[PDB]
Amino acid sequence: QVQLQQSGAELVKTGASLRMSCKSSGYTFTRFWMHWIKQSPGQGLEWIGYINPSTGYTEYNQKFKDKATLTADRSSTTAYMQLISLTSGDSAVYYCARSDQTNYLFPYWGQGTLVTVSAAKTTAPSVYPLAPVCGTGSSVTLGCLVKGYFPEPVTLTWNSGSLSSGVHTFPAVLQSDLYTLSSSVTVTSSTWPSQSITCNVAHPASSTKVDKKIEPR
Amino acid sequence: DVVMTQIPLSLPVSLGDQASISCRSSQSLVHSNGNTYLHWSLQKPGQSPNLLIYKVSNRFSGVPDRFSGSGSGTDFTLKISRVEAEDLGVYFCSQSTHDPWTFGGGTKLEIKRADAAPTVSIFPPSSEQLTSGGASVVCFLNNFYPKDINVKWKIDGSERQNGVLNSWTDQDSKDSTYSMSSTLTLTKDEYERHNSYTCEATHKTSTSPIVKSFNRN
Amino acid sequence: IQTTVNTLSERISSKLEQEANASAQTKCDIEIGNFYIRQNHGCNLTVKNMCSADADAQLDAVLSAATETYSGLTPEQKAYVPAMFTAALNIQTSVNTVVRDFENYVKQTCNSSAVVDNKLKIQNVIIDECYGAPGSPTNLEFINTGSSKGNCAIKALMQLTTKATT
Repeated sequence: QVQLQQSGAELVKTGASLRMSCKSSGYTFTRFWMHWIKQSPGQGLEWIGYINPSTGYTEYNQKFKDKATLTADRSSTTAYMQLISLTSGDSAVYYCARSDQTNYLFPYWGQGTLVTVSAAKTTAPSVYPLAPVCGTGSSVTLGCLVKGYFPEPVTLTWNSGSLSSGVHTFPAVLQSDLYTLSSSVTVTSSTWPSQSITCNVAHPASSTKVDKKIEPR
Repeated sequence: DVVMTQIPLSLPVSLGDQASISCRSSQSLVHSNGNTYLHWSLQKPGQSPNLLIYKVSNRFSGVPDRFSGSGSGTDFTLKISRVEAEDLGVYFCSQSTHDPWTFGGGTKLEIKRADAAPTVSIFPPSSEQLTSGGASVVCFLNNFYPKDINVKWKIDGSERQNGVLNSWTDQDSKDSTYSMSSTLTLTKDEYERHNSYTCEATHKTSTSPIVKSFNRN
Repeated sequence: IQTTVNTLSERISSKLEQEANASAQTKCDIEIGNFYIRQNHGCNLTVKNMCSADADAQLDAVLSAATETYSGLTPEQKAYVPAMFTAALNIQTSVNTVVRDFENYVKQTCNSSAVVDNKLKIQNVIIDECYGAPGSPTNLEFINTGSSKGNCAIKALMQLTTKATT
């Protein structure tokens, strides 16, 4: 089965450069082309260019001819894209996509590599558990605030991802170079506080990893 | 260089209903060889785009027959018969007849459902945050429909407008509801100069604002 | 002789399809620009696009096609090849060693730095001589593989094909 595994999110300074990767498996690397696509919020989906992993032949979008450079290593069945002279407008999600036989379609897309272009400095989150008011119904709700971190992303689970239903993890919000994220989880009042609930926050960038039980208030 | 334009920007559709999405291009998408290389992709929230239909009419591996595409030259339409909740996402028309390849802005598929009043839960700032010297009052408004909502914060009856910082989830693929988080952040000192903190949400389900508050200590 | 060339053309096209995953409507990286001959004596030149991505698989396909076309020939007709091999490639050989001498030539010449590094999109093909009868012109067809390495193997074979006529 086809698999495109792109590299993790990247924070890099303005005017700098970076090289993201995309490792393919489950098909003949040299048999199909690899394309690259940019998904910004300002501009939509933009096609960057393609590379023939066998011959190394590449074609680029006029708009990205100076920005992106595509290479490929047959040895490790991975394809790379190098971005140069990074600016704020380069901050977007970048996709590696494998071609169909004809090289007119993109059947298979990677998970995406998040790029963040800021001279802002990496900051760890602060995980605050949100239990209800001191003073009930038949289905209590618990929360978890993730304050003042940078850059994206963070991963949040409940009891190592076992508790997954009745959950709402909200998108982060940027404010003065600091993100803020939250998540709510709802279970029957029979469950909590009789059964403890942990908030499993993680921020690979600053390399922190926290576990927060939610005790009654 | 070839501009793809989609109408509408979004479309509310009920279960079992049909959905229609148009896509117009600036040039004809017919190619020297005679093929019209226009395709339809669906990107769900969080995921990468998946190819649904290619070269106008043809369905892709494992696409139900209830997806079909039509049109020629510049005007095309995608029809989704018998809509399921899983179909929600952003549908992109794209072309590969002319280099550079281009995408449309996309059409977001909202799934209609019965009205749903939000379960509003307010959370005073945790003592572990008060220890850090800050005070954030979080309020969750979960599982509601329609999307349209606004949340007024209040301190001792007076409308607090500064420090509010909201977040919305995408539509839930299971029950097709919407959820929102609202965080009101202050300094610890300013938090302790007042008595009550209230979370007032107005919604189509009730003209009477939904009120959830607590008194300090 | 025209039928041999036409069988060959099917054997290339069919092997590029099954081994290198080629097809008639696959976008070619390399496109054939000009395909002419220096001294043409009744040959019509066309270009057929059977393109793919894997150049290594293409090259092996062009050999396997040429090898089985050659071995399909009768020993009397097969004895004509060593002579026309030397005319084009100026290397001596003999009926039994031709099948490999050709492979060596292709695998060496088409893996040259010049060939593999060639990102020139529009490429030309220039053969020097092609003979053909007045009442029956010969139909020559450069199968575009979509890569410098594959097209190299086609042009190396093309040069043998053209010597058979003359």
